[PDB]
Amino acid sequence: SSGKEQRLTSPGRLILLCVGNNTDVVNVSVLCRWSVRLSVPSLENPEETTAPIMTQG
Amino acid sequence: TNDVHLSGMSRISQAVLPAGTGTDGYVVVDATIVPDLLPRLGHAARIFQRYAVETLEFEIQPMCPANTGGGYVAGFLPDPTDNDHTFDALQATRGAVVAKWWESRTVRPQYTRTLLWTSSGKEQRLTSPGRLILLCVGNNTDVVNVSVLCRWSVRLSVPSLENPEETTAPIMTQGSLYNDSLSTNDFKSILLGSTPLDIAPDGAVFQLDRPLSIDYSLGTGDVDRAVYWHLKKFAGNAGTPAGWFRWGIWDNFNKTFTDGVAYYSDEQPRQILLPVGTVCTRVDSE
Amino acid sequence: GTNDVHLSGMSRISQAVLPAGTGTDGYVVVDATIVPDLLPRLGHAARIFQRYAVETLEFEIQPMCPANTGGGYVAGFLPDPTDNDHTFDALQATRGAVVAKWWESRTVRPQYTRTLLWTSSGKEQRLTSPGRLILLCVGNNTDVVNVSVLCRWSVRLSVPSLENPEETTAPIMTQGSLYNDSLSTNDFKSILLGSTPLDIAPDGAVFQLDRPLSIDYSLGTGDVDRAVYWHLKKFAGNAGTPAGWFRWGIWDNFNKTFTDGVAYYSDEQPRQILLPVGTVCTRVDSE
Amino acid sequence: TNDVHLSGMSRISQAVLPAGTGTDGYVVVDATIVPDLLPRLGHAARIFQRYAVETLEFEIQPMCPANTGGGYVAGFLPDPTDNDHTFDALQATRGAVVAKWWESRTVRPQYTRTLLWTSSGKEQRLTSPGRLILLCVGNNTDVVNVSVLCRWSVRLSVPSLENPEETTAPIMTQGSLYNDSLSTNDFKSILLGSTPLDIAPDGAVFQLDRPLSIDYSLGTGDVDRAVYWHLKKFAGNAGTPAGWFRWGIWDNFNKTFTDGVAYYSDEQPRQILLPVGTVCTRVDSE
Amino acid sequence: GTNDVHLSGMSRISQAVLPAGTGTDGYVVVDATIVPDLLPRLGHAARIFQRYAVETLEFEIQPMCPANTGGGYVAGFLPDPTDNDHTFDALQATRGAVVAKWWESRTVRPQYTRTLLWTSSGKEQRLTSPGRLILLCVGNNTDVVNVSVLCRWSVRLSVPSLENPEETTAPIMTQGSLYNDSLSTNDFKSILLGSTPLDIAPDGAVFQLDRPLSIDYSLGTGDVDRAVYWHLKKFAGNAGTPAGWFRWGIWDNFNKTFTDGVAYYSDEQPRQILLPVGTVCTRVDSE
Amino acid sequence: RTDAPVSKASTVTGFGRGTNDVHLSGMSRISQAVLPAGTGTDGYVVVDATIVPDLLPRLGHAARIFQRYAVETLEFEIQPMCPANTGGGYVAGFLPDPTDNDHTFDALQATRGAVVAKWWESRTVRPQYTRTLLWTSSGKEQRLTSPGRLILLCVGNNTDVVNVSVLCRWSVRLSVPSLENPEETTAPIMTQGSLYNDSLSTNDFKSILLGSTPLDIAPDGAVFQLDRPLSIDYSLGTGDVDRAVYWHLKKFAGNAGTPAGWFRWGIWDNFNKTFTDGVAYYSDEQPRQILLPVGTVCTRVDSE
Ligand SMILES: [Ca+2]
Ligand SMILES: [Ca+2]
Ligand SMILES: [Ca+2]
Ligand SMILES: [Ca+2]
Ligand SMILES: [Ca+2]
Ligand SMILES: [Ca+2]
Repeated sequence: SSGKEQRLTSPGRLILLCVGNNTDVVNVSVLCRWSVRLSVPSLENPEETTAPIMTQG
Repeated sequence: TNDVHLSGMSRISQAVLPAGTGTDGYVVVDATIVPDLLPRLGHAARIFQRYAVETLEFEIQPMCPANTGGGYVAGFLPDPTDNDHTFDALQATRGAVVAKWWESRTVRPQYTRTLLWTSSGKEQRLTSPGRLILLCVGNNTDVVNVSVLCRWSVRLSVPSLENPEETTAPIMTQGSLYNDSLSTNDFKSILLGSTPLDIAPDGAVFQLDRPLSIDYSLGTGDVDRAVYWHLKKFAGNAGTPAGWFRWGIWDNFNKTFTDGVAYYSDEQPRQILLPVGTVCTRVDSE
Repeated sequence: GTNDVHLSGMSRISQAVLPAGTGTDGYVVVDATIVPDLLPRLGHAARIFQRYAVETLEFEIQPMCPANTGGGYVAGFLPDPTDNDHTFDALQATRGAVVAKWWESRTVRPQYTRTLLWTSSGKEQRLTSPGRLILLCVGNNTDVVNVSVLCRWSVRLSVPSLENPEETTAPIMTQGSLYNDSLSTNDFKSILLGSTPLDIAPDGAVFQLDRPLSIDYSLGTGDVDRAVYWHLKKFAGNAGTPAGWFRWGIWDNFNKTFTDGVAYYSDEQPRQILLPVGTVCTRVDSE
Repeated sequence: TNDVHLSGMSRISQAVLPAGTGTDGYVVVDATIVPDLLPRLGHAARIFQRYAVETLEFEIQPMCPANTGGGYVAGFLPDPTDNDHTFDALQATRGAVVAKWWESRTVRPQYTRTLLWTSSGKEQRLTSPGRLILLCVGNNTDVVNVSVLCRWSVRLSVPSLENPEETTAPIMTQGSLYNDSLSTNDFKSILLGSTPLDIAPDGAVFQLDRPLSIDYSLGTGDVDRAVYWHLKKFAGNAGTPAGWFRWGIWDNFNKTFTDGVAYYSDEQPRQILLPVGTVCTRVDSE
Repeated sequence: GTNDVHLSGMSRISQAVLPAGTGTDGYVVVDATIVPDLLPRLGHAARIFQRYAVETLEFEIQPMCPANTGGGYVAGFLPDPTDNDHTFDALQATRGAVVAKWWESRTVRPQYTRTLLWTSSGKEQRLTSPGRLILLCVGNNTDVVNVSVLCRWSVRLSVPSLENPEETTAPIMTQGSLYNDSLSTNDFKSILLGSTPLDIAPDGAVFQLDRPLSIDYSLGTGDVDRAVYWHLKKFAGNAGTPAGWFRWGIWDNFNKTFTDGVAYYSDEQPRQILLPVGTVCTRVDSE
Repeated sequence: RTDAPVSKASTVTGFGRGTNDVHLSGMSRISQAVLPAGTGTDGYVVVDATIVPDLLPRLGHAARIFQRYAVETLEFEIQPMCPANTGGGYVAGFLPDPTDNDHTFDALQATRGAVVAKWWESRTVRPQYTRTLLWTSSGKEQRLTSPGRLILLCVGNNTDVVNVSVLCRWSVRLSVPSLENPEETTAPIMTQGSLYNDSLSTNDFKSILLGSTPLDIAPDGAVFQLDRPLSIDYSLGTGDVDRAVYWHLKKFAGNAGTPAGWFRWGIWDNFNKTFTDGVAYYSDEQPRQILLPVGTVCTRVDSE
């Protein structure tokens, strides 16, 4: 369930930046291979499970 | 060591649900667990900043005649953030129990068991191990006077002196307040969808984390806008059991409430004033 | 030495000057909320890693004044950073708390819970800060006291990162209710909020709010409109009012500059609270 | 102990050498190794006075299409004093590498491994273990955007607070400035023969360790002499890629530049103004 | 006992007197760059050997003043002799650094890297000096403070030599830019450079420069010539200007005497810097 | 059977793997003097040689391939040639600081190894030296490129001509592989004499005036460069006093009448390896000026 502090619901974020100027079209895809263990039994409505987003403008 | 262990058994809360009121789903206690709510621990917590839960059990204790023939479900939800009182949510928890109104039962929850703070803060996952909800499962035939007891043991860690108006649990709205639901000076508590607010005594004062905007007029056909951050509970009675809230100004030094400006509705567009998830701390002394 | 380092140092936390006779029982002389940035050598290290955990804290008071001054103070470390109760009894409750004469240095040696913290500030503050050192008077000071507070610290920095110099300063909770009675058309007094971090903030400073500042205005025509501002800017106080004043408006962010954008209307309105106790004022300006 | 070990990987520098520019010899990065240049270490060094190098490797990382068909040579010269960017000088060092522009390579230098200072000083053999130079070996067909990465570990020794304008590496001139090469108000950066100066951003201010003498006139046919110690870089563009320098006065308190007097040439004898080996520290904040 | 000796002693580094009310936050009261000669018993030993390495350093502050004085100071040992940043925060960063009231003696106990040094001074100064002790104010001093700074040292002298008494004194880096606006025809103010070693240097003193002092002049005829001087001489300051003044010219070296050789022209010229920040002024006079 | 790529990969294999160390040794004459009878008054500093690979010829060349060197053994021999009836005395010793400029009998005897003897006897000076690793390329600090200097002073007055020769027997280990141009491998030299603009000629000046034992016995056509600028007072030709700034000198050989020689200022154009001469000094009623102060560092820049 999402909360007020994000440091508690996400382990961090994956960012990818350009390093030069591409001469051509670039088709990048970024795959995450995960394994995780779910600990506590409960029923959480899908409205609260979403991640919060901060504007930067 | 500097740490202090403390254990006791204490009434978390007591509801009376009268004859015939109440129907499957009807939330009859919704209590966010924090030391203030646990009587003897209440005072111990006022001394340190940090507590950690060592043991927690709730013993349900309902009082009615043997022929009462209703029912309840109880349980403990570990997420003080999770705001979902449905039976399905409860039945999903560990500890959860069901019984007839005349039967006591003991819920044995699973809880955080880690180091928490005594005084309230932004993220309330650090102030509480969870919350206990008890609901109706049928229609109660008779008056039941349910008293839920909690046997608890805790570890208190760093010494401190704590402001008692800070120790209280923040209450969250469950329902939106629309501008078209305001009376001239007040509105019905039930709109906010919150049992703890609905049962907060007469004269409780609450500060909001979101502004309450009140459109008013000088009486010239001219609409103006005011802002308020405080509400006062005006007690509920048989006709309006949830009671009412007046907006206004809380003076924190003098500890006094002043009612705010009258609402004037004049062909305004539909608006959301207090969205669901508005937070409401008790700021008045107890 | 890839991920963990121990650093120790000591560093000035804050300096205050009490004019003669200023201050009284309970006058708050310094409320310093702790964060790696505020302590100088450390702040550089906390920019390298994004996690830190405190291992020793100690504060030395070192107030300087003549031997005759004869007022008093009390200092302590208050481990909740959330805790805004600045009463004497609540300060003396803190472990290590010391009370002495203005011409006596002392050393407060507290206990803290030694959790892992974050360097970059986020929403919940008990995850970015071990607490806040408070110092307050206990009598009238007879002479000018130029008090410096030092902090001896050792700390363990943990996760390699490179932070941006903007996110590191910790926000400020307002302590007092700002009524609209107290407004002036261009600006308002700092002391009204009652937060000593705001009261001391240097001029040309800009603070973003978490709640909206609602400004009344009119171009003319005897007509009252209503406007909204999320920012504040500090304009330095003068001997008459040391508090300083706050001017609202617009902090263009791409710009790197403030625009006052303040219009007010003083009229017969019903008394209102624009920015209530608990309003969170983050420092947004250039650094 | 009081000593602090620190390790990381960090971009030492990044050049773009565009299409067709650049020819065997063309120095594309010349970076004097000091902690300021290494980003994360940059901040750690601002705290102590002394650092010592434990490990150093540079990983070259060029970015271009596979068909680029130029080439480079890289290496690490251990003498921060030695001022010789030729291929032959590089090929003599240990670690040195050569490759096509599309290939990354890792230079493994040998370095002092002894105790050095964080802040700059007269003898720069105590501030730096050496310098890495990367040159062209052919003519590059395409745009290459080379990003040279350095994996480093160091030991930092005595705590201190360091003025950041002092931490920077002094740049040395490679070519003499002659009086007859001055324009009325400026001169071309390329004359000084220094890549780090040539690529220093617009508005960089530098102090010289040698006086810049400017002959001027009042406009009476009377030649007079002025002295200046500061230069301001005015950015280079496609027409003049090295850019230009104006002499003048740097005000250290206000952190401002004032342009100096115009140069007047009037049948003067040949003169050397700024001999090769003139030292040029960055004084302006970054 | 042919080559190595241990010596320990303690010795006065410097004395300063602050007139009443002189000094303010950050006023630099004493900047003493350490060298065997400055410490008296040692200086005699360092004449015998040509290599020395420091094993313990400790400074005791001992300022003398009335109990009421009530300003403050901060003192520390700054191990780079090259470091010219004299800010408070930069001094408090130094290990062992102490802050106290003007009527409190203190002891600064630092860490130093304990390298082998040279006794005879040469170009790079981090090979002749372990660093420099700095002391500066932290408030306005109410009374006259007559501060003495002591230094307790133990050191290891290593290579047998016999030095000449002229090479042993360490040179001085100028801190401030000397504009030609500030010139007077016969002399200039010492405070403009901002180097406390220069500001304090006793009169009749002679200092050679590493950069050229460019003096404008004219015999007459409304004609501006240009001249060059490498030297300076100190002429004592007076209560009105404590800084003192510097008079350029010629230090005949066979002579053992100064010759002013100063000519100036004050005219409409474009503002210039004759001696910029970092100018090295070596003490050349007789000893 | 491999496919055709867009680009093959580099195959530049053995690169950056050059020979690393070399021990190397020999014995080299480090100076020679001849003193006619009257000269050689007590204390006359007959010799003063700052030790640097370049002074030891064979070594000097090897040193242009490595960046460091460290001394493994040194001794000096003294070996004056003169007959038994010469009644003068000398004193030699190696000063382990290359910067130390005070040459007194007292300051030598103080040095470990130092020797004292009448002119007709040979002597070996077994000195004390750093045995750490210095640099081959010259630098700003001398303490880092030289282990010290060997000085030899007269002790009485020679009755007769003295033919002293001073040989240095060395062994050294060269540490770091690199390529160092012969311009930077030269040793810097400090003047010990002020140059006044009253003591001048239109285009040159005396070398004894600078008061430096090296610059005195420096060779012909030898272009130098300075750290400090030189101020030359020239003219437009209207009785006008203008100012000129030159950085470079040129050595011209000396005489039996003028032991040391001349020094013509000018311009060392390094791009093209040539030397222009400096403008006609304007003699004038100009205030007395020290053009180059005591301690001016002069570093040789022309091709060696
Ligand atoms: Ca949940
Ligand atoms: Ca608390
Ligand atoms: Ca972070
Ligand atoms: Ca330093
Ligand atoms: Ca010496
Ligand atoms: Ca070299």
